[PDB]
Amino acid sequence: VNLENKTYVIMGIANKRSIAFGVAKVLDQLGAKLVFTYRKERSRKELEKLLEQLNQPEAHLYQIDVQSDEEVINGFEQIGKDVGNIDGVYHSIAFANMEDLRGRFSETSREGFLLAQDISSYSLTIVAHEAKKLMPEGGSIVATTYLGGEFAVQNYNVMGVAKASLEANVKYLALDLGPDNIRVNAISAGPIRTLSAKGVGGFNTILKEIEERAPLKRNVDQVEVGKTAAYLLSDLSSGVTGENIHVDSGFHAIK
Amino acid sequence: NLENKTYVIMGIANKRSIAFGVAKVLDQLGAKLVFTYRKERSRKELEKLLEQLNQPEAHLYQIDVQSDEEVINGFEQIGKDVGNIDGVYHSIAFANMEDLRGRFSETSREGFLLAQDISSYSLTIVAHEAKKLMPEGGSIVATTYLGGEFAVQNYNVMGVAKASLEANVKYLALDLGPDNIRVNAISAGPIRTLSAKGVGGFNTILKEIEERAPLKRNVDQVEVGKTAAYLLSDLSSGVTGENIHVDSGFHAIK
Amino acid sequence: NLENKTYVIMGIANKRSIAFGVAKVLDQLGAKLVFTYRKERSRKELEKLLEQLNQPEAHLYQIDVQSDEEVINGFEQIGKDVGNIDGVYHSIAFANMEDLRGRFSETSREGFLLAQDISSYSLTIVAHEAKKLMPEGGSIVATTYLGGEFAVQNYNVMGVAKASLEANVKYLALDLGPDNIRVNAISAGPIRTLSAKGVGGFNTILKEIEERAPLKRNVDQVEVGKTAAYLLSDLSSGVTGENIHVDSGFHAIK
Amino acid sequence: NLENKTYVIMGIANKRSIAFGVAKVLDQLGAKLVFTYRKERSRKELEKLLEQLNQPEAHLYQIDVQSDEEVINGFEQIGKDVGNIDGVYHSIAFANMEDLRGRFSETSREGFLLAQDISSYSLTIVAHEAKKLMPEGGSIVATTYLGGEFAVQNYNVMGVAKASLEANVKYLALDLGPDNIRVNAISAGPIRTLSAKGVGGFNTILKEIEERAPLKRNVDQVEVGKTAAYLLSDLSSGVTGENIHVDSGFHAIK
Ligand SMILES: NC(=O)c1ccc[n+]([C@@H]2O[C@H](COP(=O)([O-])OP(=O)(O)OC[C@H]3O[C@@H](n4cnc5c(N)ncnc54)[C@H](OP(=O)(O)O)[C@@H]3O)[C@@H](O)[C@H]2O)c1
Ligand SMILES: NC(=O)c1ccc[n+]([C@@H]2O[C@H](COP(=O)([O-])OP(=O)(O)OC[C@H]3O[C@@H](n4cnc5c(N)ncnc54)[C@H](OP(=O)(O)O)[C@@H]3O)[C@@H](O)[C@H]2O)c1
Ligand SMILES: NC(=O)c1ccc[n+]([C@@H]2O[C@H](COP(=O)([O-])OP(=O)(O)OC[C@H]3O[C@@H](n4cnc5c(N)ncnc54)[C@H](OP(=O)(O)O)[C@@H]3O)[C@@H](O)[C@H]2O)c1
Ligand SMILES: NC(=O)c1ccc[n+]([C@@H]2O[C@H](COP(=O)([O-])OP(=O)(O)OC[C@H]3O[C@@H](n4cnc5c(N)ncnc54)[C@H](OP(=O)(O)O)[C@@H]3O)[C@@H](O)[C@H]2O)c1
Ligand SMILES: CCCCCc1ccc(Oc2ccccc2)c(O)c1
Ligand SMILES: CCCCCc1ccc(Oc2ccccc2)c(O)c1
Ligand SMILES: CCCCCc1ccc(Oc2ccccc2)c(O)c1
Ligand SMILES: CCCCCc1ccc(Oc2ccccc2)c(O)c1
Ligand SMILES: N[C@@H](CCC(=O)O)C(=O)O
Ligand SMILES: N[C@@H](CCC(=O)O)C(=O)O
Repeated sequence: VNLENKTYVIMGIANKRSIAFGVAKVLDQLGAKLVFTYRKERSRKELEKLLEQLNQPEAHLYQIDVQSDEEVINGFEQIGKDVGNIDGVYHSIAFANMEDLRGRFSETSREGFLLAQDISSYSLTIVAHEAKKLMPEGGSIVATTYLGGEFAVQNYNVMGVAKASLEANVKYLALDLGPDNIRVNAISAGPIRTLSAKGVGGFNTILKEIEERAPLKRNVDQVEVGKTAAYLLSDLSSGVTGENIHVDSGFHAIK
Repeated sequence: NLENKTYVIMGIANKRSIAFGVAKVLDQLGAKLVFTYRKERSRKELEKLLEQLNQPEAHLYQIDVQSDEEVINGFEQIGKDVGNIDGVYHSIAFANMEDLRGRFSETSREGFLLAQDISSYSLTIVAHEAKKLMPEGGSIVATTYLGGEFAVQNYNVMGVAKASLEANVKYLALDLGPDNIRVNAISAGPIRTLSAKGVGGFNTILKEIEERAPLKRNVDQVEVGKTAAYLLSDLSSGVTGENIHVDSGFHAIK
Repeated sequence: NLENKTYVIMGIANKRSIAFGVAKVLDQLGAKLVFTYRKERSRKELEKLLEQLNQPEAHLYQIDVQSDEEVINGFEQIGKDVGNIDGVYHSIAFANMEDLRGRFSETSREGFLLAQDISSYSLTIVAHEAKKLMPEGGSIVATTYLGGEFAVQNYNVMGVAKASLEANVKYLALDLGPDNIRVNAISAGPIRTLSAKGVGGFNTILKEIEERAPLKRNVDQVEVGKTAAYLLSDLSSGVTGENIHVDSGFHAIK
Repeated sequence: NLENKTYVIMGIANKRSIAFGVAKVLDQLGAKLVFTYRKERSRKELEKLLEQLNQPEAHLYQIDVQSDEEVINGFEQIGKDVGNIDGVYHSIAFANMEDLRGRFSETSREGFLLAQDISSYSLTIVAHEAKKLMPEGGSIVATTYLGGEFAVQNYNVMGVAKASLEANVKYLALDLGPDNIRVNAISAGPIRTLSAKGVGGFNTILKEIEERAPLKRNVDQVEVGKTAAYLLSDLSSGVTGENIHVDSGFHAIK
């Protein structure tokens, strides 16, 4: 991997522990130009300060709430006007109400169900549709998933079903965008301490189970997701699409 | 043999609905049945189809699964009229026609969330309400399609909604397992129904199964029903979180 | 109901064999049954077990599946004595105890190939011979474990033999489908059996299912039998190449 | 960058070997390579092809993986000549021609076990011997095919051997994980190689990939090499027991 002359859009950095920030450090070290999108004001503040550890000469920052069609549309439109054509997009975005990340899955409200679907799954579809305008001769889109999309897992609840959805959204976008030379793939990350993880029931007892039971007998970090992201986002992976690569110490393969 | 059993079948529109295949089999096997519908026309078709069944009473409730109120009051009224039930057959899905053909990447937010709402979320709330009527346990089965497991031409928004449904099944199985309520899926191969008439390329697929699947023939609604009868009965007492493919073997080949 | 159906059950050792849970269930449903066993310390023993069943007469045949001759002549004799059959329950596996614990990287070539031979290949030759007695179609079922789909501690060489078995089921299903012979697997949860004693860490696993599987309990031989009856009968007519987990929901969680 | 890395590549026969795609990519990235072969002809081809490589010296070892002693001694020799290694690329399978066409249920014992021994078991014993040369960890990658996961036409005995390999991969992963050795598979799409010339319907499968696979084209050996570089380097730290489909997306559609 050498990524000079490539440009990637990274969605979903909130702070220095975001998985997406591990992705940014890996592409930035490999020479990529990076463009960042955020929702909260605070996230933009964290980004402005995090850019200082990065080799990026210019901060390219865009507020995109992927709940709004408008913002996703105008956002990628503006990126294209500012930095020209891009080579792919790292998607690191999900959301559920607290209520819905513990207790009984059977008590999920309609509203918290669809909210999780909207932000964590649907958002990839609209991003794919808008980013593709910026990839007239091909590129790579990567989303972040979790083993809870493949098995029923304690507490993950409404997000499990949103990840199952995301993982199919990836396969369907791969089939659709493939003839355009646009590849689409998931990374299934193992548990990592991030802002978002602090809201998931039983996160610590899962962290520890990995260490004890996963083939590598250790947890992964954001940089390790970064390294697999670079592979997927680069020509090193040009034969690979509709795939989900587990970066989880091997925990997916055992029972 | 399901005498003294009571099942709620959701989703008969007409004589060709998969759920009517379920109904015939369970009726033949001695079960009391209760039916739920959305459209006026479906109650009409239902009243007529009961004349072919051995149900001596018509138990028909209008439940639109987009309304919590209707699901809640629906099942509550079922509880008052027939008492405790032994399982629920979920046979409900919907997507707008334009989201069943062409390019998936062009799917609207509203299109996507409508598919999810009716074809996946509806299972969670139905399970929640139906639970109240199974103090001793019971069985819930949903209807899915292989496009939930793989990207399949045209199926589009519905394939993402089935992937959600199939997951919804695993999560409900885990949640409701301690209450002795099994939750499973049947993944039916393609069958000519009213809804099937709205999916691009249905006919192509139907004939490819016939040519390519291990059994070299398509399945029908009665074969779905017979697998439902297994899953809804004590025959399948140790099975939950499972997706049985009733699809002539198509799922095992490539 | 299975009156006027005939099944070959392969792999009874003692009162605890999964195969015998299958037999009680098929016998209770009125099938005629034929039994195969490996050596004599099942023969005197099998004759005592059958007193429990309602088989009016014992049809018992020595087949060690390591020998083609015994598989071929065994099935030939069956056809001469009992006529055409409706299906086979395959309940047979073997590995050396030393390969069922410790480090999988340390498995011998001989131990690896023995587990393959007896645990997987045998289904292929049994299916070839059985087909001869199923001119109008039929049903073949093998017994597998979740350790064919995931790396699981200790199971080691048998895990790779089951992955092999589970593919064997898919390939047999495609091959024999046009002859209307369905081939499936049941993935049984842990059950206390003669063979289970030689598997490292078995009790640890059994206790864990009870703590963690959706149903919070273990399954038994009879629950395997009930799903076997489904798979062996016309109730499953549209299902082939399938692997049903009878395991309290354990496969669906992580 | 792979300077200061050494990888053993097993199974180049000629310029079209998948393993030679791997070697052109590793050699390009700075690695030192050691090659293993069976036939004298493969050695001849290896000496010819090394003129296209940056490798300053040839490191060729004859290892027929049917022999324990050749594997044990070959790797032992490799350690003595190059010292500790960073990884192995495994690109070895074999079945008799008669088992790559026609009816799977007609496979002989000897042909089934031959394919197992060469195509699956060999990875186990190669892992055990190579582990002696990886005290600080490393990476082992085997080459599989979609046919290990689904019943595919003609592939027959080798599909069951691939199921076996893919499980062999998971079990090696769990086993060698604590030693910091990662074990993974690449599922390559179909590519014109010497051994592909012996597989039934190989041409029609190639063309179907172009017509149906998401990228509407076939892959080549170098694309496998690229993914191999990733699996073999620190880029994939974290990844083990994984199967990456380098196949234009074909695994994910139906
Ligand atoms: N950490 C883990 O254990 C784990 C494991 C597997 C997969 N994942 C996945 O990894 C991804 C990244 O999450 P993380 O763990 O890195 O946590 P995180 O740092 O909290 O990142 C979550 C990001 O989602 C963004 N987001 C949520 N709603 C949004 C919206 N409506 N519009 C735009 N952005 C929105 C947030 O931005 P704002 O702060 O601006 O709202 C935030 O940047 C998620 O998909 C997650 O599900 C996490
Ligand atoms: N045919 C196939 O090839 C196939 C294959 C695999 C799985 N399936 C699945 O099998 C199930 C049954 O469909 P089908 O093919 O039998 O077609 P169908 O006869 O058209 O039945 C579909 C049913 O869905 C109901 N429905 C849709 N929206 C609803 C709502 N908001 N509230 C309550 N009911 C609603 C319809 O009721 P109303 O008419 O009253 O609106 C109708 O009874 C679906 O889940 C479908 O996805 C079908
Ligand atoms: N017990 C469990 O928790 C569990 C779970 C899932 C799957 N399974 C599977 O269930 C099946 C039945 O095993 P089980 O647990 O019921 O134990 P079992 O009672 O000991 O049955 C295994 C049977 O295989 C027979 N067998 C071994 N090698 C043979 C050969 N070369 N030729 C003919 N027969 C041979 C044994 O016969 P002999 O008495 O003559 O040696 C015995 O009858 C096996 O496939 C096993 O892998 C078991
Ligand atoms: N080509 C494809 O479409 C495709 C697709 C998916 C996976 N694969 C897999 O890729 C791998 C490489 O195959 P290929 O297509 O590149 O064909 P290939 O060039 O013909 O290579 C096959 C290799 O296997 C070696 N081999 C067979 N038996 C052996 C033994 N007993 N000991 C040592 N080596 C032995 C051969 O060595 P000798 O010539 O010296 O005997 C040869 O180098 C295989 O695992 C194959 O199953 C291929
Ligand atoms: C169930 C315990 C492990 C969960 C791992 C994990 C942690 C953070 C995750 O990110 C989330 C973002 C929004 C809502 C919920 C989660 C995640 O997806 C997955
Ligand atoms: C992709 C072609 C095969 C489609 C098979 C099939 C047919 C009908 C189906 O039922 C519905 C489809 C769309 C909306 C509502 C219900 C189905 O789920 C699956
Ligand atoms: C891994 C611990 C759970 C074992 C469950 C289990 C028990 C018995 C089993 O049957 C065997 C038959 C012969 C040799 C070895 C095993 C099995 O397959 C699976
Ligand atoms: C089924 C048609 C596609 C075959 C793809 C393919 C081609 C070559 C392959 O390599 C083989 C090596 C030895 C025996 C058999 C095959 C392969 O595994 C897979
Ligand atoms: N399960 C606790 C969290 C405790 C933990 O992290 O282990 C909760 O409901 O948040
Ligand atoms: N099916 C032929 C190969 C010719 C083709 O694929 O057209 C065979 O027996 O090898």
